[PDB]
Amino acid sequence: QCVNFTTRTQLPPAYTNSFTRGVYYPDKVFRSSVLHSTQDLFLPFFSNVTWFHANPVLPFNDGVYFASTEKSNIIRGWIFGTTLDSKTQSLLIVNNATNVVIKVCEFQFCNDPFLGVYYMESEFRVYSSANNCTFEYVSKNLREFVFKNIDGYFKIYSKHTPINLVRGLPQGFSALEPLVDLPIGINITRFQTLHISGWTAGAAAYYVGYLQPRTFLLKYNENGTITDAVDCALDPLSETKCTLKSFTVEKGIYQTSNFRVQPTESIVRFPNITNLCPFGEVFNATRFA
Amino acid sequence: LTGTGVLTESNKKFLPFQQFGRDIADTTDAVRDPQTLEILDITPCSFGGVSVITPGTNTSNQVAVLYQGVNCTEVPVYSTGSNVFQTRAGCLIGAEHVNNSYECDIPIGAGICASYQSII
Amino acid sequence: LTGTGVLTESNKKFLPFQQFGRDIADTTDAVRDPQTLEILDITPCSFGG
Amino acid sequence: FNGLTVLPPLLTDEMIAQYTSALLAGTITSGWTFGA
Amino acid sequence: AEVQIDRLITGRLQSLQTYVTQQLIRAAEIRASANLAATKMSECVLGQS
Amino acid sequence: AEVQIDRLITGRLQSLQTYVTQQLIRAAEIRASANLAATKMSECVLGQS
Amino acid sequence: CGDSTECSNLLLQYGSFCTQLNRALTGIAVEQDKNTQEVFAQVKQIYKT
Ligand SMILES: *[C@@H]1O[C@H](CO)[C@@H](O[C@@H]2O[C@H](CO)[C@@H](O)[C@H](O)[C@H]2NC(C)=O)[C@H](O)[C@H]1NC(C)=O
Ligand SMILES: *[C@@H]1O[C@H](CO)[C@@H](O[C@@H]2O[C@H](CO)[C@@H](O)[C@H](O)[C@H]2NC(C)=O)[C@H](O)[C@H]1NC(C)=O
Ligand SMILES: *[C@@H]1O[C@H](CO)[C@@H](O[C@@H]2O[C@H](CO)[C@@H](O)[C@H](O)[C@H]2NC(C)=O)[C@H](O)[C@H]1NC(C)=O
Ligand SMILES: *[C@@H]1O[C@H](CO)[C@@H](O[C@@H]2O[C@H](CO)[C@@H](O)[C@H](O)[C@H]2NC(C)=O)[C@H](O)[C@H]1NC(C)=O
Ligand SMILES: *[C@@H]1O[C@H](CO)[C@@H](O[C@@H]2O[C@H](CO)[C@@H](O)[C@H](O)[C@H]2NC(C)=O)[C@H](O)[C@H]1NC(C)=O
Ligand SMILES: *[C@@H]1O[C@H](CO)[C@@H](O)[C@H](O)[C@H]1NC(C)=O
Ligand SMILES: *[C@@H]1O[C@H](CO)[C@@H](O)[C@H](O)[C@H]1NC(C)=O
Ligand SMILES: *[C@@H]1O[C@H](CO)[C@@H](O)[C@H](O)[C@H]1NC(C)=O
Ligand SMILES: *[C@@H]1O[C@H](CO)[C@@H](O)[C@H](O)[C@H]1NC(C)=O
Ligand SMILES: *[C@@H]1O[C@H](CO)[C@@H](O)[C@H](O)[C@H]1NC(C)=O
Ligand SMILES: *[C@@H]1O[C@H](CO)[C@@H](O)[C@H](O)[C@H]1NC(C)=O
Repeated sequence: QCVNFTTRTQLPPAYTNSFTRGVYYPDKVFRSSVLHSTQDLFLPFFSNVTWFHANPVLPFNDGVYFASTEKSNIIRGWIFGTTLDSKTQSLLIVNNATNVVIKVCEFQFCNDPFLGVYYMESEFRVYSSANNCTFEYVSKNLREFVFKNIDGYFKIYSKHTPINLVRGLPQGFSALEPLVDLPIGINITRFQTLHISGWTAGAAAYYVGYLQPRTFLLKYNENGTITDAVDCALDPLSETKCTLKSFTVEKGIYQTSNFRVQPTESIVRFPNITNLCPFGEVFNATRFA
Repeated sequence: LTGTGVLTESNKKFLPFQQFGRDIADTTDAVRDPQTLEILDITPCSFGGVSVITPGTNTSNQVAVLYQGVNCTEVPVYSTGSNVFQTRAGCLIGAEHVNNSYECDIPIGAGICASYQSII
Repeated sequence: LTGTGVLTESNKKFLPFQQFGRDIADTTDAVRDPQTLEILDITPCSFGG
Repeated sequence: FNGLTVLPPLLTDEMIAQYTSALLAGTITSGWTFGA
Repeated sequence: AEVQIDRLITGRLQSLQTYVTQQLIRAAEIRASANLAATKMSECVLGQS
Repeated sequence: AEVQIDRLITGRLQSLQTYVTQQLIRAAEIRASANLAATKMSECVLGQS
Repeated sequence: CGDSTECSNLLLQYGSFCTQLNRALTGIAVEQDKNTQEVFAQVKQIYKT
């Protein structure tokens, strides 16, 4: 139950420094006043984010740091999958006052999928067809999220933080806690955000990012809450902190690593050509027998 | 004769029947090309450790990078940084030479050492 | 969490999502019982020459 | 070289020669009093 | 091929460890000699023994 | 399981042997330092050097 | 390993053997520099005849 639309709200992607956001608890083990050096898929420090403002389709790749700013519970829906149709199993997430709503199966998404709100709200017309499936699950302000999918496990972390500055991302640190886990795996390649309500919304600023494998250095406090993190492969200073496993470094000289000049091309040779076979007489004989 | 390195111009002499020389412990050191019958030589392309000279995390957060025992011709994020300097110890990137004389704070090597004022 | 030792009472506080703590070199030092959800402790029973 | 490297000494031979020359001139002119 | 590389790694690790140990022993000997030389410099050069 | 445990035993034996050797070297150096300290105590404290 | 990927992966699971080797060699080098400095730098100024 959906139609097309006219006002293509296409806006160019602005850019802004990512700063030091996107740190989550990797393991559910308690630790106290230690610096456990770990490597994992993170959001590298000091990148820039594909800021958006109809809503485009984006690739999944490894992961996504889908942050979002909002006032009074704006963003609701999420669509994930490979082909985003009834041919391949798709995934749908709806967040609301309670924790999480999850449906996992093939749907029929049109060019204008939106949940719709009625003004006491009751409307559901994102797709049209739902053939069969098994798993469903039930349970000013910046709402940070993370969407990982590793070895048949889908993981969602979260955090909520009040903000006061209008535009830029905060210059602060806040770790992410594990919220939802699913023992289901699909080769997801794309995802899309859902639109709320014809629709009338242009001020929906949701940032996007990407995760890469690298190594960090987390610091746990006495209560086991991550309060600091140091990237390793960023600059010739953080490498010293990584290799010393300390946050303060004394005056001196420390050996970090070593480099090697890499090969460029190949010049494979062979002995100079000599002693051509006498095929000229055979192929240009006066008379064949 | 598989191998990696750089092929400069050699000035040795082969008797008319050899094909390639070597020096000690079975390491190739010269090859005569199979086509023009001239002798080149092989030198493996350089490697080496790196080191970081920092004046103290509390005092500052800018560092100088030392590439040990490497010619300052093919160094390459600190590809340029500050004024690149060459010394017997290696290529020093991020500090500028000073033609005065002080005491020694952080022994660098080969008769030179650095300190904090920038980094000299 | 297979392991041997003596189980005592502790005062360490776990955030609502951890299960078991550790101190250093991957050595379990605490555990939360999966039924009453309290912070126990672990110490291997003594040895010596 | 096969991954093994030799690092230069911190003091060059010229500076060592300078140390020895200073020591020897001091003991020629001052005696032992310059050690205290 | 993995097993063959295991053999090579074990042999080369053994050789490297032996080399390091010999280096340590000879370094201890050289340090003893250097201490003796420092004592001789402090006692015979800077004064009459 | 015999082969796997043999690999574990060999690795741990190698590590333990290296640790013991390092301990022996450090003990020798410390003993040299202790002899020097005893000499200093017996020569400067108990008389004018 | 000598510029290979499989060898690096195989050696990775052998624990941390390289770190203490480099530590020992670095200690040796620092000891050499200390030896030379303490043997020769017995004076403060630089005299001239
Ligand atoms: C229900 O839909 C699912 C999704 O297409 C179908 O289940 C697939 O069945 C094939 C054949 O056994 C498996 O290889 C796939 O892994 C299954 N996928 C999923 C997501 O279950 C199934 O055929 C459909 N019908 C029924 C009755 O289950
Ligand atoms: C770690 O959590 C504990 C558990 O509450 C905190 O302990 C008390 O917390 C209250 C609440 O702020 C304080 O009024 C008490 O003074 C705390 N007592 C002690 C002995 O700490 C503790 O404050 C937390 N640690 C940090 C750094 O916030
Ligand atoms: C391979 O051998 C051929 C024939 O012996 C060489 O060809 C001659 O090379 C000389 C030197 O450059 C020239 O002056 C002649 O004009 C060439 N003649 C012919 C028919 O090619 C050839 O040079 C050798 N290969 C190389 C790389 O030198
Ligand atoms: C670093 O490499 C350059 C060349 O890549 C060396 O410069 C050469 O020096 C020799 C001898 O002085 C000259 O015959 C060449 O003509 C120079 N080549 C160039 C391109 O300038 C330089 O000497 C090397 N550095 C060191 C310390 O050896
Ligand atoms: C675990 O199941 C048992 C089954 O009764 C309950 O545990 C305790 O039950 C007694 C009643 O016999 C209560 O007085 C206690 O308060 C219960 N303890 C706790 C920690 O709840 C209870 O239903 C279950 N406990 C849970 C889920 O925490
Ligand atoms: C980051 O910023 C640079 C320059 O500001 C810009 O050219 C680039 O498109 C931005 N995004 C990425 C992913 O580099
Ligand atoms: C939120 O979703 C949950 C799960 O579907 C549901 O039980 C709850 O009533 C919903 N609340 C609101 C306010 O929509
Ligand atoms: C993911 O791709 C692999 C390719 O080998 C395939 O075997 C698997 O069934 C795919 N899984 C899904 C959920 O499409
Ligand atoms: C045979 O002669 C023709 C005529 O010139 C020529 O094109 C061809 O290359 C010759 N082939 C051989 C094998 O001699
Ligand atoms: C560290 O640096 C700060 C500022 O330069 C200085 O105030 C402080 O005394 C320093 N600490 C030490 C231990 O040198
Ligand atoms: C090096 O010494 C020369 C004198 O020959 C002087 O002109 C130059 O300024 C000195 N270099 C620096 C960086 O001061």
